[PDB]
Amino acid sequence: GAMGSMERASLIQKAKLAEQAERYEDMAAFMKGAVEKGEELSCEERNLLSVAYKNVVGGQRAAWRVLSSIEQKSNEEGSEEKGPEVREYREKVETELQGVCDTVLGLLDSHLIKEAGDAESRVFYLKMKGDYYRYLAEVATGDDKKRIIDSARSAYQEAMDISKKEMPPTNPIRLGLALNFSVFHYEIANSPEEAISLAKTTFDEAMADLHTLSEDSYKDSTLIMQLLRDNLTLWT
Amino acid sequence: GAMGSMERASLIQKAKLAEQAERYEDMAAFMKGAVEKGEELSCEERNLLSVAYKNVVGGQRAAWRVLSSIEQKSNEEGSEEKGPEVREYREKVETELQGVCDTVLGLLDSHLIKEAGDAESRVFYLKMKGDYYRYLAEVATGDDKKRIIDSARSAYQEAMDISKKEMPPTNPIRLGLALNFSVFHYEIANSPEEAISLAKTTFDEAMADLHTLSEDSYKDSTLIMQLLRDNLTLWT
Amino acid sequence: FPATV
Amino acid sequence: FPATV
Ligand SMILES: CC(C)(Oc1ccc(Cl)c(F)c1)C(=O)Nc1cccc(-c2csc(C(=N)N)c2)c1
Ligand SMILES: CC(C)(Oc1ccc(Cl)c(F)c1)C(=O)Nc1cccc(-c2csc(C(=N)N)c2)c1
Ligand SMILES: [Mg+2]
Ligand SMILES: [Mg+2]
Ligand SMILES: [Mg+2]
Ligand SMILES: [Mg+2]
Ligand SMILES: [Mg+2]
Ligand SMILES: [Mg+2]
Repeated sequence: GAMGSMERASLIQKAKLAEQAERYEDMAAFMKGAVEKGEELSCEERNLLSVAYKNVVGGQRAAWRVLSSIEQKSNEEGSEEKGPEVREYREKVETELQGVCDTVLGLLDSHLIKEAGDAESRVFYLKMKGDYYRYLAEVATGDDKKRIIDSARSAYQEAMDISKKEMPPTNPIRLGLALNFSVFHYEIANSPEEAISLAKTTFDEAMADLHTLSEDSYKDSTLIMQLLRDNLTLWT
Repeated sequence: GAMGSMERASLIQKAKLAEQAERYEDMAAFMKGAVEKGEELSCEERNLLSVAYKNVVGGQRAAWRVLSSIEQKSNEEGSEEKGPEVREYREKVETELQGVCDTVLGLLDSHLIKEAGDAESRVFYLKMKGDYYRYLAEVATGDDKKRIIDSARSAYQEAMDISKKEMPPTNPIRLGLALNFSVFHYEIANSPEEAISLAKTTFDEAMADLHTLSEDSYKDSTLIMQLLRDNLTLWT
Repeated sequence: FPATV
Repeated sequence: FPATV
């Protein structure tokens, strides 16, 4: 709401400035305001939105992992009772992380996904939906954990189905979707074999399509292919 | 005020956790709450306060410099008018930076400095006062700029006078004060000769006192001495 | 951790 | 920039 008085173009301009200044919280707030203008986002604008929130939530995830590790050690036998503070602060960071994920999911649901008809936009947003449900799953422990995991899976699966029908195997969005869905299988769904199979098949099918690409497209696709290979090396 | 219900010891504990998680805004908020309990701060607590706010304001300063550079380039002849957005966003970051500096200066004035009687606490807080007025001076342009610069100078000078009377020349607080006051001379007060003279005399007087120190104290003092040398190399 | 984009 | 602590 606080961006309601700022022009759409000004919000986009300031998001780019915020990125240059490494002010990712500001960047995300500007892009949220841009989305809330109600118009569809161009390719560049979609990537500004994703970069901003990925940086914000990435920092929260890193902090949550540090605090969770300290909390785990505090609860091993022989450790000294140091009070509720570690749990409280881990919970504070966790709640803020969940709030960011809920905000992103809310933008996707109101109304980016429903207006996205082209494969490049729709797959991009469904990948985001899977990613932010995955981040919620990383911290989930309650009655709803299985439903959170299934929400991530469902969004990734719809994105996968569209990407395989509508994009070449080297399309970087298709590749990044596969990379992340493979990580979902390995880290969230306790399915390392599915993770490895998906990464391998994605890599091999992309390899076979590189011959169709310009030098610049080749650079983009091979960059993500190397991430798939990096994960395969980690996992095998 | 929002930390008013949390125990002092819990705020300190959470400041340390926030540091481990690289959550410096949280760290600063916890330490502000600790200061507002009204008790004096121990040596460790003073350093938690300073680390937290130094990291917060350091990030703001880096962002302000990026944006100011973009703004300067936008106003060179031949550049394209891109509207008020760069100025507006630089001003937004500037106002937030000023707010943080005002908060720190407010904690020092209410009431850390007036209760600080030992040299190690009083010099530390007066150095902080000089540093945060220096950060205000970096962005100042108005009727009050000269008074802001003089406020920094005055705080640094009182700290210097106490440090020379009450601390050995190798004391790391005395050394860091001299380092920063020398930077004030070079970057704020347009006094490079004073900056160089202060850094050199500080370094040489510390060198001559190293023989009195344990191995651990020697490590602490020589670390700051190397920063003085680094600045001298940059400036000569 | 594994790579994601 | 020069070093400060
Ligand atoms: C290399 C990387 C991480 O590959 C990806 C591969 C797949 C997915 Cl799904 C993804 F999200 C990323 C990437 O960012 N590629 C990319 C593609 C198109 C546009 C932009 C862009 C426009 S503007 C902008 C900015 N940062 N100001 C960045 C960036
Ligand atoms: C190396 C460095 C930057 O030297 C300085 C020299 C002079 C000044 Cl005036 C200064 F501010 C720093 C420093 O930090 N020294 C130091 C000294 C005493 C205590 C602590 C400490 C206790 S706890 C803690 C934490 N980070 N959790 C840090 C740290
Ligand atoms: Mg308009
Ligand atoms: Mg919780
Ligand atoms: Mg399959
Ligand atoms: Mg109490
Ligand atoms: Mg201003
Ligand atoms: Mg002198």
